[PDB]
Amino acid sequence: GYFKIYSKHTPIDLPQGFSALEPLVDLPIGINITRFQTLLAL
Amino acid sequence: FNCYFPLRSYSFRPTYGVGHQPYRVVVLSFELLHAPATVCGPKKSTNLV
Repeated sequence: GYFKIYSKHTPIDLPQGFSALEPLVDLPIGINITRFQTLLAL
Repeated sequence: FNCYFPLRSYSFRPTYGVGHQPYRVVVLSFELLHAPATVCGPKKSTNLV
C-alpha cells in the first residue's frame, strides 16, 4: 500500500556510466496497480 | 387511508423535558484496512536531554 518514487536528473542510446537514484516521494496510496501509461505534450 | 408520509417532523420547544430535548449526535466509526493507516493521534514530544 506504499507507492515509492525514486528520481534522478542528469545533464548529458543509454549513456554509459553509474548514477545512484535518491528517493523522492513516498505515498500512502493503498491501491492495486497492475498497468500504466505515459503522457506526452504536442 | 392507510397511506402516510414516512417522515415525521420533530416539534422541539425550549420548555420541554429531558426526554424530548434536542440532542445533537455524532457517531465516529474507525476502520482499518489493508491500506496504511493514516489517521494518527497527536504525539507529545518530550524535551531532549
